Amino acid sequence: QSNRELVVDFLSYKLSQKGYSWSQMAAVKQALREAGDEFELRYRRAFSDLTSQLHITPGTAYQSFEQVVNELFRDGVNWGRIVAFFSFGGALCVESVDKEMQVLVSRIAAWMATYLNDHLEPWIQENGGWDTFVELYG
Amino acid sequence: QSNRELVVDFLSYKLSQKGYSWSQMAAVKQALREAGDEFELRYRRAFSDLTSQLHITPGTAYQSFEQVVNELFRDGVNWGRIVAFFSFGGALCVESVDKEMQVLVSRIAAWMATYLNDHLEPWIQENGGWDTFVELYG
Amino acid sequence: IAQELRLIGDLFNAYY
Amino acid sequence: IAQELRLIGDLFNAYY
Repeated sequence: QSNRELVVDFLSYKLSQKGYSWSQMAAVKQALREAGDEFELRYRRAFSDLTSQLHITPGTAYQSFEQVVNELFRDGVNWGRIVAFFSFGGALCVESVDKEMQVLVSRIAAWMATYLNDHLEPWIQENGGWDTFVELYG
Repeated sequence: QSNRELVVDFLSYKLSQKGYSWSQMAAVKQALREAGDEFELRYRRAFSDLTSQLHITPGTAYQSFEQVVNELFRDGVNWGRIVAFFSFGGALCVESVDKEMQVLVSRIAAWMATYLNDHLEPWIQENGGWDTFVELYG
Repeated sequence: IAQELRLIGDLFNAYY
Repeated sequence: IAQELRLIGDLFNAYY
């Protein structure tokens, strides 16, 4: 199965390079990659680099993560905030590793996936699913 | 499971942007994407654009595919040729769709994955696996 | 960080 | 196409 993974990847990549899409799960992944790049840009110019702002005390990464996320969606959910959610998680994985804390990377992924499933998914379903997100971020 | 897919993607992407790797299955995917970009470049300058050279007669795509591939590895296998194998398959998916033949895209993926599994995998194992490929293409 | 993310987040959403 | 792919392919391999 590892060999087919390599083939579906790359093919997705080469199709995307020509404005095409392997599947529109792959277009979601693509659109979200681009959105994160633009978000991390307009966040940088308006304030500081998101990753530099991160300073994780040892054994407080979960609390740090849950605090920002719970505050981000305190009063509501929207696509632009979900983008912020991914970028912040990405910045946290990059801020980890930098400080030789690679163990956190898998844990962060679990925190993100869990929060996405339980708390954000219901909103996503009512607002036309991830397919809608791609239309707005073409 | 779709939600975790989105998280592992993006995180892999953001980690790669900083020279890091989610997993070294992700480094294989990354290295192969880059290799394909460089191959398609040095192929373009030395000859013509690989995709332009493709002119697929209807209902002859499999024969066209199997002919080039079987000739490519006729006398041996090496990493640079496996790169050619992926790029050519990628060019074929892009040449399809262009001519409104999207049905072929999944079929091509099946041809590639099957050939990779049955014919190329054994060589890959004896030469230190895909991990070796990443070292040479850092 | 939380307020800042909410800002660009909300600016993105209102943009489209 | 087959011979051309073999060329850049073999040039890649010998490069490393």
